[PDB]
Amino acid sequence: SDHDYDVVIIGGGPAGSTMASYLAKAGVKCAVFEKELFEREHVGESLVPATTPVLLEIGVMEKIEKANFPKKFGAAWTSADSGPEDKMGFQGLDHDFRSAEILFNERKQEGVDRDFTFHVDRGKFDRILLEHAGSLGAKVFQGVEIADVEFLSPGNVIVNAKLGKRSVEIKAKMVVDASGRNVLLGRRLGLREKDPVFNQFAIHSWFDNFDRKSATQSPDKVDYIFIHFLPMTNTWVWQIPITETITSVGVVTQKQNYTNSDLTYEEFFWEAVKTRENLHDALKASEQVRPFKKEADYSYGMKEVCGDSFVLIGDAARFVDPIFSSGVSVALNSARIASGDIIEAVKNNDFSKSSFTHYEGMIRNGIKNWYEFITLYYRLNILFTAFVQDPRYRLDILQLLQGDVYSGKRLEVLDKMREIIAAVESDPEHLWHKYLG
Amino acid sequence: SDHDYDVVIIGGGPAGSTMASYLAKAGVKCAVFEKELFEREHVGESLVPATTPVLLEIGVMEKIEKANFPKKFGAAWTSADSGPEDKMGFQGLDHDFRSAEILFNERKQEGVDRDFTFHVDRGKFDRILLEHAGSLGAKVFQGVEIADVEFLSPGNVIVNAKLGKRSVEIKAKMVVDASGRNVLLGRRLGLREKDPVFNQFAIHSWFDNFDRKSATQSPDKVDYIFIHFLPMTNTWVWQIPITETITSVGVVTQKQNYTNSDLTYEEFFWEAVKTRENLHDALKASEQVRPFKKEADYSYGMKEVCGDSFVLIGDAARFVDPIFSSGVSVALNSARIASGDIIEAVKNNDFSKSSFTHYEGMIRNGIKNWYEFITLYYRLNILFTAFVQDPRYRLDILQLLQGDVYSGKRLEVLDKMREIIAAVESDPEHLWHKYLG
Ligand SMILES: Cc1cc2nc3c(=O)[nH]c(=O)nc-3n(C[C@H](O)[C@H](O)[C@H](O)COP(=O)(O)OP(=O)(O)OC[C@H]3O[C@@H](n4cnc5c(N)ncnc54)[C@H](O)[C@@H]3O)c2cc1C
Ligand SMILES: Cc1cc2nc3c(=O)[nH]c(=O)nc-3n(C[C@H](O)[C@H](O)[C@H](O)COP(=O)(O)OP(=O)(O)OC[C@H]3O[C@@H](n4cnc5c(N)ncnc54)[C@H](O)[C@@H]3O)c2cc1C
Ligand SMILES: [Cl-]
Ligand SMILES: [Cl-]
Ligand SMILES: [Cl-]
Ligand SMILES: [Cl-]
Repeated sequence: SDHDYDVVIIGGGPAGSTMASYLAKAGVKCAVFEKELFEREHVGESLVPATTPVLLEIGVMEKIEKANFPKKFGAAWTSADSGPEDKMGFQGLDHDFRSAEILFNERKQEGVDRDFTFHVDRGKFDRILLEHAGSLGAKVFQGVEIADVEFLSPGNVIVNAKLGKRSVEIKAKMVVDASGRNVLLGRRLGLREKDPVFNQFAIHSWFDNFDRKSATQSPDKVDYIFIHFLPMTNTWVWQIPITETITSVGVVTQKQNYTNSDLTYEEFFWEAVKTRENLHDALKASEQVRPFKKEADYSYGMKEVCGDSFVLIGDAARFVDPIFSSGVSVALNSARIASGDIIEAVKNNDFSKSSFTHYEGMIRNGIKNWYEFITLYYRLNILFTAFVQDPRYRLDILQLLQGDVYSGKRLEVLDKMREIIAAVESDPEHLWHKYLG
Repeated sequence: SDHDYDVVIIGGGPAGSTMASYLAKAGVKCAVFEKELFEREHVGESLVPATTPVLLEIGVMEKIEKANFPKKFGAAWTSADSGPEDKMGFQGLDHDFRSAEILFNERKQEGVDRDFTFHVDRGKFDRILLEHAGSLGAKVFQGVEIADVEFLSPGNVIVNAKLGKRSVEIKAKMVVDASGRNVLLGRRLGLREKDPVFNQFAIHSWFDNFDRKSATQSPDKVDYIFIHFLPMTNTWVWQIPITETITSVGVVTQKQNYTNSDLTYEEFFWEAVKTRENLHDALKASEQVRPFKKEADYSYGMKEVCGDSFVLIGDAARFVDPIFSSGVSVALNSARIASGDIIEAVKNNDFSKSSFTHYEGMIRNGIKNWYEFITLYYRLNILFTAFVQDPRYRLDILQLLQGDVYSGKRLEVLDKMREIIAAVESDPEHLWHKYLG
């Protein structure tokens, strides 16, 4: 019916590759346009187990397993500052806000058939996923950037694909914005809404032969994600395995802390890192295999995540902050849910907003909990570990850390978090008070 | 000067990736068009050391070393039929045509700084090379097939690039045909000349946990290329390491032997392989990780390997037969030499045949020796091992097996081979006679 494709995916990352796999697997004729030549370096390494049902559902899990990514059986938090001595009657703290751990297997998660998910080289990871989408029948273009999308009619779109400085017109019944922090349709259509509260900022690189025992004694916990709290305001470091020897390490903080630093990005990394001697010395002993990258300006909302002949997924739709290592999960799950709506949209031949309403509701609520949970971490700071460790909140907290964010249940935790916040907020005498953020 | 690129490379294999690396490294604005999404399966695994000077010269060697390809320190030939007992005064045969070996380090090769080259997964190999070409500045398109090249004027060409069924016009001062056995410009311009003498044919796949000690006792020789002669006319099997566990195994023979077999490709493999019990049982014990592939119709010449605003390289220019595992070497060296001419062609702004004359002469002579050497192997059959093992011819033979085929020296070996051929040819009494092909 003079359309080149039913669907045209913009961007070939996790959000794009997955959407393409869900469509080609369901018989829909789609295409992915990736502007970069893969493999391409990308921050965002530590997966969360809500990825695996999707990875399984699309048929790519064993190809991913053959990549031999370091397994992520769980997640840790450490702080040089053990907290207040009182502990406000919190049932279990084995080290007084100093250390906290959690195994992903401690809660059963529908779809998960595993004790572990992966920490990935995001270059390798994304190639394998796009290759896979390719192998399922999806047409994939690399080195071909999408300049703009012409919105002619409901169920009728043209896409401006460029090859350097040479345009090509691609007719489609719709587009999928699976762009990154780039955000093609959010900028073009003016949907992008920069976050008012969040002004966080990240600096990271890779570190070879980085002794992961710098973070813990036990060899069972060596390949967990470690989130090292730093004494600076709203500051923490990630430690993520990439290979057996290579670790990815990034500081995250308020830009206000960096810009007042009067330092280059490299120097700020070491200076913030030097506030925790074990981390610093392990990093100094290890080998930088990559120059330091900045990641900034990444906290943004989106006025509309769907429309007539368009839907936004993954980072093209939203990003908050990388604490809980959940963004790739959202990429795959926003790609899963929006595909369910798209597969029916081509069947019904009905690409107006109404056909994508189920995705809109599902994602917005999935962003809400994800968003709220990130805010309350920064509000609690090191006091977050009291909730992680306490049985009354532990597996309710694990639910979120696992990425089970889509269901429409409230998640009573997030109010119980809010109450104990408000109890301390109110009272500046409160012993927990100076540890807040 | 309203050209999108100085050069447009057709195809993103070893020949294409390399050309692109040589051009981008020398400041020339080029582009590679690969029709497939990488990684993509490709036969042609065992490299020959004439690749390494090029791999080094383009700056990709360490990226290749990080791929951890099995090292190829040398090459072996085995036959269940030990030959005639006479040995016609050949100075050294340690097993009577039964076994022969050679180490690549036994002759010094200019550019080689190594005792070994690699056996590669050609999927991985080609991605790393095209990525590399990318990183040097070359623009790379994947999923974009080149339909045809319009030859307007010397130094002025248009290329028809398609995206499914959607054309795009790309202006260029010239094109490089780095296509495969596909052969775009050879078919379009009618340069393709199917080989009259060679009608060889190959069937192969991968085999996991394939005990490489089936071929030899010693653990030093376990990862050599092994060429197992079979009793059938012009028949031999390759054994090439791909990983620590995976081996690539292919039978090569006259199609006449297959077509008279009355068997499917799978069945012929096992039947020809069963003529050598150690090989068969090691293969039967191992795990097929891939279905069997046919490779046929690959012996072809080319009327013209260069022209006004065009040059053919690698398999787009020629292929003979895969005995000496030398085709990827030709891909890289034809890409090296033709780049030397192209780099000057853009400098001089002169893209007529005359500017590529140095490549034409160099390749044609490099094909000649490569071609002759392949013919005399098939003529000698198992008697080839007498030349491999004898000091008088050993390192002169190694020169060819190493891929030092470009120089314009005659290579006295190939006549000395021819004489001893003609001595046996003439006389059907001759003891060596029934072992010829
Ligand atoms: C500092 C930091 C740390 C993080 N840490 C983690 C972590 O530990 N764990 C985790 O799960 N997540 C993490 N994230 C989030 C994660 O990186 C993203 O959520 C994830 O990459 C989203 O995938 P995506 O496909 O939606 O977007 P991307 O992965 O960014 O993919 C977008 C793709 O679209 C392409 N593209 C863009 N524009 C165009 C165009 N016009 N035409 C064609 N192609 C285009 C891009 O080249 C890119 O390949 C982190 C983020 C930051 C900033
Ligand atoms: C049975 C067999 C065994 C072999 N064994 C060996 C061995 O052991 N060792 C060895 O060194 N060599 C071997 N070879 C030879 C080797 O495979 C080739 O010589 C080598 O692949 C040549 O590289 P190339 O880039 O010139 O062509 P290719 O590697 O074939 O690359 C060509 C590329 O161009 C692309 N292309 C084609 N048409 C178009 C178009 N219109 N637009 C855009 N892109 C296009 C293709 O998709 C492909 O990616 C063997 C060959 C055969 C048949
Ligand atoms: Cl410490
Ligand atoms: Cl995240
Ligand atoms: Cl045998
Ligand atoms: Cl070859």
